[PDB]
Amino acid sequence: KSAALHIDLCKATSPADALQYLLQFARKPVEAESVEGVVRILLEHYYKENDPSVRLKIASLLGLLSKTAGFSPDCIMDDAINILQNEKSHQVLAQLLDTLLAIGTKLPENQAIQMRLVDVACKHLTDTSHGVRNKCLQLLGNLGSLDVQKIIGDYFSDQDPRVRTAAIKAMLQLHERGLKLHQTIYNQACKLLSDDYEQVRSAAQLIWVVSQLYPESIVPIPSSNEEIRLVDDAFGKICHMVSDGSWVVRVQAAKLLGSMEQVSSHFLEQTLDKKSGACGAFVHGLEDEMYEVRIAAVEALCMLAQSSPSFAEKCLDFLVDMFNDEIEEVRLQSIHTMRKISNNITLREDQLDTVLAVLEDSSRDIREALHELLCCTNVSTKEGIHLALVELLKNLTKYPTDRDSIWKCLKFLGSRHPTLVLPLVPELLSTHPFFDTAEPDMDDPAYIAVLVLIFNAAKTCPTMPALFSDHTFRHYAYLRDSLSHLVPADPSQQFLQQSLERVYSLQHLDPQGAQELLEFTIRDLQRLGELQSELAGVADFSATYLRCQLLLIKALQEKLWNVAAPLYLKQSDLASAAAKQIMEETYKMEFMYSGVENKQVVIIHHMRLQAKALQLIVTARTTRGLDPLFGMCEKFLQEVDFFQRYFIADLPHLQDSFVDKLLDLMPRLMTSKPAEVVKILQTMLRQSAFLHLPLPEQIHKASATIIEPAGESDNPLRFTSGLVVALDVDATLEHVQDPQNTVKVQVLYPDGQAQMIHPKPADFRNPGPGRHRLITQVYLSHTAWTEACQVEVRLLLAYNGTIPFSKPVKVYIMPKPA
Amino acid sequence: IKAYYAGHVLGAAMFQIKVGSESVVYTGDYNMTPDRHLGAAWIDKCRPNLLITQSTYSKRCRERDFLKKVHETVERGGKVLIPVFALGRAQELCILLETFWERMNLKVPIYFSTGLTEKANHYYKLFIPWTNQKIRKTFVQRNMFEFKHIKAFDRAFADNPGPMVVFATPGHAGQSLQIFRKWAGNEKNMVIMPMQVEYMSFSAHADAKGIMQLVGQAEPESVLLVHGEAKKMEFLKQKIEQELRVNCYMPANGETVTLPTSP
Amino acid sequence: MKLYCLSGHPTLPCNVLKFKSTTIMLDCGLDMTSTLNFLPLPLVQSPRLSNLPGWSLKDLDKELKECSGHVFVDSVPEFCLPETELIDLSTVDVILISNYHCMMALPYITEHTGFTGTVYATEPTVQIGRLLMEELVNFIERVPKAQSASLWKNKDIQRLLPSPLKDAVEVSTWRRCYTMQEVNSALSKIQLVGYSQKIELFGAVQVTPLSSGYALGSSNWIIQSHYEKVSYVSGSSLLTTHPQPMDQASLKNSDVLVLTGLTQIPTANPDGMVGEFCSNLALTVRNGGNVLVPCYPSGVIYDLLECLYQYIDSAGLSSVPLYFISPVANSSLEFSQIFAEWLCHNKQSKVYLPEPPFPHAELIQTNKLKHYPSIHGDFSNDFRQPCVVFTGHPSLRFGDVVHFMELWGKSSLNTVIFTEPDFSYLEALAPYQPLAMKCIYCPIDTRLNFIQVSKLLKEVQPLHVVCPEQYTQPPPAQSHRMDLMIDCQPPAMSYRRAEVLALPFKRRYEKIEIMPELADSLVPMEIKISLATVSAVLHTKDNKHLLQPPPLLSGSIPVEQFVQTLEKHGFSDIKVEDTAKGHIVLLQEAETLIQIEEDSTHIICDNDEMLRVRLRDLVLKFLQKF
Ligand SMILES: [Zn+2]
Ligand SMILES: [Zn+2]
Repeated sequence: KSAALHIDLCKATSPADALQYLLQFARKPVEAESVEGVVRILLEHYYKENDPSVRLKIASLLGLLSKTAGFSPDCIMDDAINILQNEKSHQVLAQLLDTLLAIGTKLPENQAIQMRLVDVACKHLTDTSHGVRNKCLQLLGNLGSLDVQKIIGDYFSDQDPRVRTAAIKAMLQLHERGLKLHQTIYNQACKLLSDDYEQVRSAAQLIWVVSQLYPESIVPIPSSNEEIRLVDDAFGKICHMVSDGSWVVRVQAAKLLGSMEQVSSHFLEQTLDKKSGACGAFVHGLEDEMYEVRIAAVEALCMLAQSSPSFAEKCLDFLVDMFNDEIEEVRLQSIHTMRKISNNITLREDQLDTVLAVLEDSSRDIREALHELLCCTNVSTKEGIHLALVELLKNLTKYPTDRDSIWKCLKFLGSRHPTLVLPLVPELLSTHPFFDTAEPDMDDPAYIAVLVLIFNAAKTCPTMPALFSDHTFRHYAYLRDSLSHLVPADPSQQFLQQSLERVYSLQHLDPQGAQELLEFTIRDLQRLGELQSELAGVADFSATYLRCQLLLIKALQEKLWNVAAPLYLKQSDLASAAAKQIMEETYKMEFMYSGVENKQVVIIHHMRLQAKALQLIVTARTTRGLDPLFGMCEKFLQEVDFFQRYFIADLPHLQDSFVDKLLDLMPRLMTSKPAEVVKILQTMLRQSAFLHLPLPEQIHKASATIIEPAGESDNPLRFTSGLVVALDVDATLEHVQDPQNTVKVQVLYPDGQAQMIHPKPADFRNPGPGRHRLITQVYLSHTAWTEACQVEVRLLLAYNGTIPFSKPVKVYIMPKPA
Repeated sequence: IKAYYAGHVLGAAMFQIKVGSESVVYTGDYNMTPDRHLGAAWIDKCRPNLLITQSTYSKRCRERDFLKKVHETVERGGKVLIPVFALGRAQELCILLETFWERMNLKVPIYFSTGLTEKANHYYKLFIPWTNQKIRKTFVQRNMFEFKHIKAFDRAFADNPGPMVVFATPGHAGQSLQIFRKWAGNEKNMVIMPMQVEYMSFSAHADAKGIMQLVGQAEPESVLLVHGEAKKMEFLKQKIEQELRVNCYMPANGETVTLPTSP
Repeated sequence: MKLYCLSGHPTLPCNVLKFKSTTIMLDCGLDMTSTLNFLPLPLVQSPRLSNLPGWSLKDLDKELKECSGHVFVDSVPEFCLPETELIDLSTVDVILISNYHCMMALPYITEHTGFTGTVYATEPTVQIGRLLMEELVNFIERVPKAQSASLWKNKDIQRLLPSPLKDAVEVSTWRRCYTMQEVNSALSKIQLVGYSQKIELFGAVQVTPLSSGYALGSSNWIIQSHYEKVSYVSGSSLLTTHPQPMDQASLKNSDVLVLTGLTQIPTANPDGMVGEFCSNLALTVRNGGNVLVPCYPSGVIYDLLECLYQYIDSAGLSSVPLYFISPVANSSLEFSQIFAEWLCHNKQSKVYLPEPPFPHAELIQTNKLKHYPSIHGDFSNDFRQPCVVFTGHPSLRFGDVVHFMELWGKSSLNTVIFTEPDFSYLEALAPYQPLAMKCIYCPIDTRLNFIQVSKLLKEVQPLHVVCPEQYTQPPPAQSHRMDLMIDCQPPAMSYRRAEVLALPFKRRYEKIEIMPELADSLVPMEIKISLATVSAVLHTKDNKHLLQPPPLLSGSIPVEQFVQTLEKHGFSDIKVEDTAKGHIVLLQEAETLIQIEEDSTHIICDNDEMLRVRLRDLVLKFLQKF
């Protein structure tokens, strides 16, 4: 209704109320034809109105409309360039240049449009206002590909630093587009490096780009006659630029310096030592006061060492110093880089004792990092290995929880240093020359560690096992069976398919045989799910479906079907409970299991429809008022209509089913009285066929297991009444489609109050595929209790109601009085 | 008058003097190399007419060696004290030892004797913004100048030796000079100052490279050299002439220096 | 020249100033009043809220819930952001934080709008702002609630809704709470600058913050261009307050002044209010009740607890404990302690001695003041029934205050106090209306009241003053007290929300620099005053215009002296005649003609070298270089 917008805009007063009306119109969404109309109305009012701010807002709205995905912005581009030629105000001009950025991003294919945009951009670049110059340079950077480079390069020398930043950003954008750059830009950027301001220097990245593009290019020094490659002079530039006092610029310089790996190592060795102003660049970087600079320097050391091994050997000592760094993150990252570059270097006794020193530290993560380091580190002397083992045993005594990682360390030490270990064998096993040593205590941490080292050393070496005593072989066998990963040296599917085929073929028996076969099959499916965990998904899915079928079958054989409605009594009734259980199991089938396709959802909803029909049948049986029957039947017919419209593409594959027969009789069911329709649908439900459920290609059942309260204990969480005590919650969620939304933690106090909680999406974390960790700190409060009592907590899987999802854990709470 | 952070000691600063287009900068003691509890000197591209600076003159490796020696002594149970008068170096060593012990998680004792150290600790913990960034960030978690490695009673030279780290500030007969009488007398009763002895002193003042970096950053048209050895400032002036060809000065005590300026 | 105003709130300004070749965003100023409409977020889900009735909807009652004849939104609270869509926030380059209160909603502008410039602030403001942002994010995320009501925001439903929701403005612009990751992202872009620190922007604009005196770290900014100065006034205090005393001299000779942060309910005297609050808690403790004081961890709780400990020491009622609960309570107290330089002269004198500035550290050492991060964090074990509690957000829509006042709402013996002049407490108590709890509204507002700012203006006398239209009108509560009316001899124009203002100042001259050789080029000549003219090339870099070497001629020559000189020169063929249209003389020495006429003058000179030299010498004898 463009007329309403037009008349509302006309009635709106021009100076103030027009701005508010346009803002209100902008916030609400728009449609393609509505855009096509309101753009012309905006342009007409833009011509009519002459205020600066109003025209600025109209230009902003033009930019917003241009970003619309479904619109075809062709004529409005022409009108935009026309008003660009006519525009006077510089702020409104910059807004229209933003609209030109929007249109260029929208339609980057039309070459004629592109050259029109660039020529009008360079025309308006003559304006004195810095903002329009920035916007024009952004357009020039975005629109390119085979003079524009030379034009923007001329603007490098502009007085305004913002324009210079825009120029360098436009160059970076143009490089991102992939155009081949020139070489004259290098000296221009070199001139820019002396600029006082920080953003210009940080952007002038550009010299890194040009160095990467032509690293072998020869460049002459303006003063010195000697020739230097672009790579080396750029390296020196970054080296003496890192001395700048802008820390963001320092981090940028170090990071982009790390990306350079096409330079000779001799120059790096020359410039890294403490004895030109490029000496000790990395010395200054690693000694820098900001840990961000030091981390960036660590990354640069990593990349360069991965390029050059001699530089790595030179710079080991500085990494060792970083292992003494006061910031924990710096230590962790330096250790990781040392691990990354250990493949070629080899340490000395000084390096080894320093490395083992920091391993003593208390924080677990840095110790794990040292463990990762030692797995790959080299070593020359056997005494180095001896020192490593002794310090690792001290670490075992200090922090025994790290025993698995240390055993991995010794595994890698033995495997990578077999020859250097076996001279130390008789001391490590403490074998006496002639005595028979007492059998060492098996299952001890340190002795297992020593044995893991020895055995992994002995995998390649053939002379090692000869020094073993008999109990050493016995312990070898023990460790090998227990720690095989450390110590070195479908009938079911087709069975499930044929069982399901048996059920599908034999469903036509009498009710007794059907019930017996259903019971045997659900028992077999449950046993298969327990026996093999791979098929547990499909097994439990099929078990639930066949249990739904069994519940439906049993309900239809109840006594009440051959007793009149007045004589009915609901105390002995089973059909209502059957319908309820089928409803819950259908919800479980739909939502709990992941990977279910539409072809399973149709049958699940069909079973749900059958359950609803059974509920209608029993409610009609128990009640006597015609009007509730009419209302319930109308609602049920509404559900049938909703189902059949939802799945229009699947009805041919549900032949002889309940919904198919209902559709065949739909007009009669709709017109008939409640008694006739309930009777005919009752006798129809009895004769309904059993649909063949198609097995998914891959399906897993979702499950959670609470572990923070564990199985609980008698110890109650004492705290004052009224106030709140926070309880940690930890669970392992598997195969949950959308855990951050669907999974809800629920706590049940020992009364009707069942409080419910929505964990925030942030706390959910993913350690590995197919699972989800959940860390929650649930808050519980209540009034005073006479003595300690148990409170239940459970996971619920919400959907669009909720269902139980895990074993209900319970914990003891003792809220003390004031 | 405008002040700029120096970082030589807590509260140290360098002043930028400007009147009209004129500009004079005097720094005194500073250091580009950051301390374990202080930040490095920073200044914009002030480009002043004149600059006044000091000419007096492996830090992490030295720290590692000092920590390893102290750790070896305390593990062996030996008692060693650190007689140092400088407050900044003493506080840096205290912070380094405290964080080292906390990282190692051991519970060996370490104390400091003189009440002037306690007053300095109070002033340091009050004036957080004039310290390193780690101190500022860790302030959110909890105060870092406070630790179980606190104050010293020592039973007035009667609490016996042990795996102890103590600080004394004599001077030259001030402070509890009886600490030497109670301790020493044997190889095990080691006393190390800047059974063995090593130079653990940390150079608070930066070397000539720091001065070169500062003058390269600011880039004044003239420089003035004070507060250092004659040989050091002569060599530094010659190096400045060789590298930059920028005017400099070597004024003696009482020497009158006059500089032309463009108003 | 152009000033854009985005926020309609009086004490939470959000303004953008277009100043020469730069543009400055003044403050962020999150409008917290929007959250009052929503239902509160209890730490533990209360039965009352669950059994609270819905509200009728023709188009489905779960969207809204009603209490005490006031409909409340039963969803997560949302915040009214400034009208940021008026101006492209990507364009602006600088943000000038004035105080930790005004920097709220900074993550929205920094992240969502794509702003890529720089931000400036003082260190205590940055730290306290970090504390406030993290604590409010913690309050929102402790008990997450779904965005379960959106259709109510339609204008049709708003018209159908009663006045407490219809009064709301720009409901569509309301936003859900940011996250701590966004807070970390926003605070990365900030730059720390102390009081009276000149900062130059692109060599064109000088900006400096000055001590506002309202709260520690809080600052009032100025903007200068040598020949043009724009001064921005925020929350300031001339009272005997803990921070460094308010500076008044630096704001003088200001062309355009912007006034913000005046006191809400200006009639209240803060000293009497503090005394009355002390009396209220004293009588509550005497009766055996409990006092709840919702307040920020800002300076208000600091001077409140100062006066409070002094009062109870005077009255000897120190037996009861002090409980200050907040996730950043300990951090706030320690940050207040360490920032001693930013405080007043008394505190600086105190910290000259080894003693810390504030004395509550002594209470902490003697355990007479106690604080905990939350309720569950061992505070439950150490809680005692007769006590006074400071906690939660003053909006009462979240924080531990919700659970505390839900716990104490039923008992009339307990008391609840209000001290933050930022919300209408009647609206705050509306979701909790059916209670016997005794509520007293005694706000403490340390900012400048109308008479104080009027005195400031009369002492400074700025050319122009800009402020919200709220100040220009009397408050709706009175609507008759003409004394509380900002008085200015200039018109002192105002604005509303999303109102663009054009500055009246139109100064048309900036600075430039000259080197001495050009200065020496002049040779001034006495006239009565000196005259000079030069000619140099213009060089500009980083908006710094410079003049270095690579003019009109006014040769007023009197007629009689020229005639005497010409006669003395000895040239032949001299004729003098007096006729109409001025004097005309024909000279045949070199076919020269000299014409004198009113409002015109013509000069004829041949190309002969000797005649040119003689004419140049004659002109130079009576040449004025201008
Ligand atoms: Zn000094
Ligand atoms: Zn010094």
